Amino acid sequence: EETRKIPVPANRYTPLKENWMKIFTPIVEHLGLQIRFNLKSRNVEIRTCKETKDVSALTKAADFVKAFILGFQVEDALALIRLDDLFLESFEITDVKPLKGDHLSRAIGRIAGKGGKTKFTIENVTRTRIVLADVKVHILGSFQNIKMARTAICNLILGNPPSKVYGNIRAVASR
RNA sequence: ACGGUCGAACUUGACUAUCUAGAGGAAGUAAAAGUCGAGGUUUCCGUAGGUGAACCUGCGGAAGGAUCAUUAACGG
Repeated sequence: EETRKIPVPANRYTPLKENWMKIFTPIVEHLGLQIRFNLKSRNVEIRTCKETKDVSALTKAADFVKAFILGFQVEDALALIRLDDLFLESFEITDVKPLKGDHLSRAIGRIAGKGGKTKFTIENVTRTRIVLADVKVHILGSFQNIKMARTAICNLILGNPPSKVYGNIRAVASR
């Protein structure tokens, strides 16, 4: 029997409560694993049973709930379940340029854009998903889509205006 | 006429300022269609370098630049 454990932070506990149903129903029904929430250590516990085939889904199942730990929505984690080549790439905003204080918050605002729209646009361009943590940035998609969204984000935090990045990312999407 | 006093004014030098005569020199403008062969587009500030400027680059600073989403406890 193979076992997976994934830690949950404190701020991810309440969303884990309100989205638990749509977390275990994709696992036990059409994927067939054993789920529980280890409440003492605050871990997510994955085990095999006698009803397991296609063992790789096991690993996929782990990444499933790991996406929900990182801040992603439930349906995007289902997209990790359904598809076979869908990856996570993560980097800090300061890992590409040293920004301190208000400049770092302004870089966050340039990634997000007013109303979120800029960030929103990049998903409709790149068929990825993006989580903006406190300093971290997480990208969910295929490898070329990850590369394209990562380049768009890095240019957004170089100092390039979000309008220019909007136009050029609409242009580069057509290849 | 000796002397004293007040003292214009004169001569010579310095320091000044003006008026005039000036060879010569360096600029601009008009006449010469004679001759030879850019680029930036986030914006800056203080420094130092890259050929003066321009722009680029190293360090430090600014916004006078477009914040979406989760987010007390519910283990000890």
